[PDB]
Amino acid sequence: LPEGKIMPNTVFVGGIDVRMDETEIRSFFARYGSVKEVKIITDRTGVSKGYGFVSFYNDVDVQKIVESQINFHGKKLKLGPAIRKQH
RNA sequence: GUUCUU
Ligand SMILES: [Zn+2]
Repeated sequence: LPEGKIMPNTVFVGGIDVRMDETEIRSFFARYGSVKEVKIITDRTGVSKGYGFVSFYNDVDVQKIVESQINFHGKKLKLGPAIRKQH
């Protein structure tokens, strides 16, 4: 039974490859607004889970952003609305 | 492939 809340003004970014970095994602997403955070999710040992979230200070149309074809280092980012489920 | 993280 579907869970979580849709986070406003935030985009899920999956398919983040080890050859990529936060800075190029940050710089790209500035085309849509003032980026608040590029937050890559890691495990407890600091190992990337290969996805993260880009949030904005301004209102963005997430539906439109997730249509974008954004490639880095030979790989296409996998975009979606950001959903937050329940140290 | 949906977030502990001022
Ligand atoms: Zn903590």
